[PDB]
Amino acid sequence: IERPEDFLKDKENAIQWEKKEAERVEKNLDTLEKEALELYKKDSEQISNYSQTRQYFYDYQIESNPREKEYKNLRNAISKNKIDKPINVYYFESPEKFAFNKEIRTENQNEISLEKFNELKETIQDKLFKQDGFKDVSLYEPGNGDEKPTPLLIHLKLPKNTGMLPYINSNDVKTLIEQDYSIKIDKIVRIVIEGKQYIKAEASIVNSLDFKDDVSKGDLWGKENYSDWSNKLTPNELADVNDYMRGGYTAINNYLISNGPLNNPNPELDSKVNNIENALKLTPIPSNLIVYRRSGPQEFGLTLTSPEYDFNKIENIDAFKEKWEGKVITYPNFISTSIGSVNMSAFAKRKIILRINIPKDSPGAYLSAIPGYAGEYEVLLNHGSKFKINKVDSYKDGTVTKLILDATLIN
Amino acid sequence: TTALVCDNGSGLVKAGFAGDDAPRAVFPSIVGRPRKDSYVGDEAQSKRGILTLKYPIEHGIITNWDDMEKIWHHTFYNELRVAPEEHPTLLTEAPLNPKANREKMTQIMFETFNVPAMYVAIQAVLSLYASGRTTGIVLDSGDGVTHNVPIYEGYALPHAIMRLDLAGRDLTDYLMKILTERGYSFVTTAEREIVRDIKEKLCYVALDFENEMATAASSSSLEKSYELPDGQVITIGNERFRCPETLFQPSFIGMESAGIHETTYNSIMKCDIDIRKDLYANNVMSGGTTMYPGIADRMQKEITALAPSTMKIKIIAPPERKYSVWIGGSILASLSTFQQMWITKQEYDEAGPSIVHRKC
Ligand SMILES: Nc1ncnc2c1ncn2[C@@H]1O[C@H](COP(=O)(O)OP(=O)(O)OP(=O)(O)O)[C@@H](O)[C@H]1O
Ligand SMILES: C/C1=C/C(=O)O[C@@H]2C[C@@H](CC[C@H](C)/C=C/C=C/CC1)O[C@@](O)([C@@H]1CSC(=O)N1)C2
Ligand SMILES: [Ca+2]
Repeated sequence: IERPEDFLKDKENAIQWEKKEAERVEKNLDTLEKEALELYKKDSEQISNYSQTRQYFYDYQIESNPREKEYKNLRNAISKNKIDKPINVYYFESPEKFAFNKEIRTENQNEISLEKFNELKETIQDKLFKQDGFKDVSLYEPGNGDEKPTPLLIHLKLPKNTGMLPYINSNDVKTLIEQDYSIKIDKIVRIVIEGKQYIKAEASIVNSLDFKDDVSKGDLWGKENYSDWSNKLTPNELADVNDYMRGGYTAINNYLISNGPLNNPNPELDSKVNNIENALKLTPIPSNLIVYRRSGPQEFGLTLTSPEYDFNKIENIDAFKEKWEGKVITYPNFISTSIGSVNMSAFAKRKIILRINIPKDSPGAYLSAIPGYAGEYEVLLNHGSKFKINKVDSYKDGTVTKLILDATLIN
Repeated sequence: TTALVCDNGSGLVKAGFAGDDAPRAVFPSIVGRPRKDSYVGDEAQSKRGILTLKYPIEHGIITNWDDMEKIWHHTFYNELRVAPEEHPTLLTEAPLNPKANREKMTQIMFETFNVPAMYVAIQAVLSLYASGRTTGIVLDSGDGVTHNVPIYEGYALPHAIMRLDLAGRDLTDYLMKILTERGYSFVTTAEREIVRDIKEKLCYVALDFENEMATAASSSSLEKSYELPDGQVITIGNERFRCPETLFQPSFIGMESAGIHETTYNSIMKCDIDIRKDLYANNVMSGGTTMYPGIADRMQKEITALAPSTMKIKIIAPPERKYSVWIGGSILASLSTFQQMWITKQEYDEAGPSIVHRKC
């Protein structure tokens, strides 16, 4: 009479409990939401693709996208029902999704070799991968006669209070979530179903504040946490940060990028970097936080003019992926970032978006707490930060293919 | 009884008397980085080193307060030959100038220069005002920064202001680079001044860039020639429109921001839909860098291409465009209904630097 946290293989009890839940939750949807759902079932693939990619445009392009009304209303439908205890869910991924850019086995082979398994473990095991968008999940491990489109099965623990919409699609019970978080894969085991080998990955949610296009909500949080930060500095620190902010950034960052501190030491500058840095530890980032930086090519050893930078050609994505996926880039300069994901005039044309996950307690500040600052909803991160590039995604902005880099700050 | 108007630009100071049609002094907004001690403005067109050229305003914002004081000092004593104590003073500021910053200005004006009264106006609002307007969108493009500033009923809409750190100074550097690419060598700071002149003298904005490239390649019709101080005369070809093409394609210069047509559009689009028609009809250009022949026509074409096809689009490029900020200040400082707007020594003594926010 209570559902377990994990229906495991018990398909019959899964359906039975979920059909009941579907009839209950369905009662609580308003008109907008039922409509959104009826819309989703007829167009799930296009609607999900939009929910992955929507924040990356200019606000005015967001506000007027015809797909946007359906996104907001489907979003609201999912979050009407919030689980009272954790539930495990099951779904197939393509291995591309975790930057394993090669088949695990073919669609015809039944065994997954000792090598591939092991290679797969090195690729996916030690990272937080960002998930985003509407996803269909199942409440039981599939068995005989359920679709099994990949060698990769995800077994994910959704925490208490995760939004989950169970619903009848004519004959079946289906389960809809909006992924709004990151995943860690704690283990991978092999498993057999209907004669073939599969990989089951045990995954858990790591949560992060991500305001995406909601720059206002993002600002509230920034000012709520950072408007007393200015008063926490020493006289010296205040002045050296005011200097950075008001225009000193180009000389400090230029000095760092050539590794002046070692190659040609400048003691005024060094002291300035020392103070800014110390200042960035006065209010450590109080919560796990996703930030967005739109990047120049120079940041990835490239120029506006490099033919490797035309991402309209798969080769170049594939080559950028080789160079960077799985790698870690170090930033010698102070890195300025925004809690907003939107496109902005100052960088309209930039083609690489570094989407960064900042662990709670990392050095950083919401510089934009200080009025008049030209940076937009800006968080500044410390010089010498390293970023693990777990995954490279791509999207169309007009005719221009740009890149999203799932990254993690590792100190 | 006669107000001073002083327009503080990234590269040029425009200064003079309210009620006049043109400023009386315009001079370089530079001082000195020493080894008698430091020469200020057009006088540092002398020892520019090893007592070297420093710029106290960068990208429209004051950042070196000490050299700023010296600029102001020079303005009053060396240039305008007046006593600051004797004249209410209107100063201009960049769009989105921080409060902190507006207050430092006030404090210094009152305490260091002992002005009887003062006011700070937004530079773009005054340009609009110079051409009889109170609603409109201004492209202000100077030496160190360019802005798109939508304004409704005398109010700038700070959330829709676009800022590009791309302007005349970068355009001269780029003319230097490309002229060097042709086999000349323009690299020193002295040479930087000659290319400024070449830029102001011979550059223009092609109505159709790719077409102008084709004309220049296949015939000779577009070449002009120029005499250097040493009497050498050089030829200049497609550099003539390539240079200010950077304003539309910042990528010419490695920059990845939107161009001035796109920031214009963006700016308009961040404004609420009932006022947009008003903005499209009332696109005002101002600043030395909007002086290129062809630019108004080119802007007309680009904005037409982005806007809905039922939109009335008017570009206003006054011939006085390069002093229109100053002029707007002259008109304001004489406007009679403007006189209650001044901040007196008395009100400053009472309310402090903060009074400078009145609501206009
Ligand atoms: N005819 C012209 N053609 C092109 N550029 C010009 C012309 N006349 C002046 N300029 C450029 O205008 C710039 C100065 O204009 P302006 O005084 O409007 O700028 P500013 O107020 O000093 O600086 P800013 O507005 O960036 O703070 C210089 O780069 C100058 O080369
Ligand atoms: C009539 C006039 C115009 C002018 O030069 O505007 C300004 C003034 C100038 C100050 C420094 C140099 C030495 C010039 C001193 C005297 C200049 C003559 C003043 O800095 C600019 O040259 C910069 C550099 S090159 C450019 O494109 N912007 C723009
Ligand atoms: Ca100016």
